[PDB]
Amino acid sequence: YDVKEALVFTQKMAQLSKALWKSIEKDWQQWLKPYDLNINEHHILWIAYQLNGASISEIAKFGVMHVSTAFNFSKKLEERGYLRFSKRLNDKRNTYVQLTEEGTEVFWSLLEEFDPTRNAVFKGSQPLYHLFGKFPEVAEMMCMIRHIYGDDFMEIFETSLTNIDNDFESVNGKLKKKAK
Amino acid sequence: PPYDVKEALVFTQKMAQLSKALWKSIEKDWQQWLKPYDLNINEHHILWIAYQLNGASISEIAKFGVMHVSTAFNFSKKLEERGYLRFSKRTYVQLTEEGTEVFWSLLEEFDPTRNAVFKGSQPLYHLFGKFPEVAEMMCMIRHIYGDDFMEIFETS
Repeated sequence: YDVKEALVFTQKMAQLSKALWKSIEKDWQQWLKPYDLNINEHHILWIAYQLNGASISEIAKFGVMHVSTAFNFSKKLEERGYLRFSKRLNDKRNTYVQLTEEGTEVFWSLLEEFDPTRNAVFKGSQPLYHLFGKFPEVAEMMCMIRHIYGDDFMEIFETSLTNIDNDFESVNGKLKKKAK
Repeated sequence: PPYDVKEALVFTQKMAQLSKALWKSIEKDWQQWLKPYDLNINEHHILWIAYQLNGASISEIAKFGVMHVSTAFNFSKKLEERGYLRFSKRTYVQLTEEGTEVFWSLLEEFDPTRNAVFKGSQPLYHLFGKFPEVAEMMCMIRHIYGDDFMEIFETS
């Protein structure tokens, strides 16, 4: 490698990457502000929703947070009444976490407030969607993440929509809980 | 119907996830690079910007550093109290002699084999003979942040 080419590249990725995440983070915290949840809490709820219960280990992995952060925030969610801890006989090693009825309700309620026209990443990708007929695949970015984080990490994408498709309908560009 | 709102959601959460993963990895590598110097990422970024631009206003630092203007002021002020930056008027912020030296030292220690994104991107490099353009990503960033923000890249 040319070390000057390597520098240009890594500084380009750092800048693009800070710009993208800060933008998403800001929209995500706006979304959550009426609920007094932070982003990590919502992410924990999301992971337990998507996987039908999740271990602290899966939450740390898929939430891109340390195990202790996953535990700490799950504990806070438990105190809030939004999560409960269980322990699966089949798996003595792990602590699992599951949505309570209150947590599930807050989760559905957040999804019903989801408005893509208020999301800068969605708006930012509309010219590409119109040109290509689909959302951008960002395949180079995905390739890099798969190489840094491994194949395991990537599997979260496969089930991204399973539960949501059965729980919600689209009416007027918004999600609405349907009778499942 | 333009988009399915379900597809929009899926896309949105895919972007959040990839984007957090990519930034956490860069952030972690960038903190290690800065450990011997006891500089914040935001402080290095301010130094970088003042250097690229040959002096920078607090609001240019906020914009190109992707920071609230308050944070940019706070960290510029820390850097000044370190002797790395000086406040001046043509108010703007300029590297001192010491700040320039620290900036240079850091660049001399830059080692791409310790950068996860650099290594994660070798298969692509080996396949295409160049670093990935990530042109979809760049295009989204241009639409969110504007053309003025993107000029910072045209300082290769």
